[PDB]
Amino acid sequence: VIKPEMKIKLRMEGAVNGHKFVIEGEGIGKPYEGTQTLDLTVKEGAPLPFSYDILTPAFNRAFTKYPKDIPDYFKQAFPEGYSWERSMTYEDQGICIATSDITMEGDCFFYKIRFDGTNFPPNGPVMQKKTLKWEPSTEKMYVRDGVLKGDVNMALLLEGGGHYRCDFKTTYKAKKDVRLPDAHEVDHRIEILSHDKDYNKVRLYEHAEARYSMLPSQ
Repeated sequence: VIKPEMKIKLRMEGAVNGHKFVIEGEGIGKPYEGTQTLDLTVKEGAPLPFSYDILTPAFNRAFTKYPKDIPDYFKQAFPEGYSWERSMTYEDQGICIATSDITMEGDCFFYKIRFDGTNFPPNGPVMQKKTLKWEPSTEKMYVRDGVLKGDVNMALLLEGGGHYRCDFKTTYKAKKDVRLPDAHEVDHRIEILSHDKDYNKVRLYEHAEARYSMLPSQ
């Protein structure tokens, strides 16, 4: 069902500190290698007055390299698909929440995404666009309420030095029952490969692989 190469189409709509926007995207990736590339285009609300980086993790764990001995919760969820719900709490009390509904048709994934953020300090790194990128991360996956949870300590590298921290909490909901995995980790590295000056057009890339702890047990 999930082919070695899968196309992507998405639409995001939302608001951040009052500013409304719409973004559409198209791309392609290799779900079994855990890699993907997206070309994103702002359709409404341009030019964005906030850091584009807060958006990028919202732009599909189907694109994750899973080893054989770990049930792949995400690929199992198709063709029916799945959704996720995510809260993103920044250390200066900025807060974002997002939802995505992910379906499938042929060799293409379709995302419908809602994104909302508020309470960002007007002179903070987000509203002043002082973020350079996300650090690579490790997301801890664990089961609760019969669905898969994901928690990851995220950090934005800042212009002029230092980091800006955010805690992600995600709930992944498959639309049909699947084999539930044991607790494990997912390494991430997301990064903007290119963009125009106002980030109206952005090329976005993620690499993800699932694994257990690399340390042995006594």
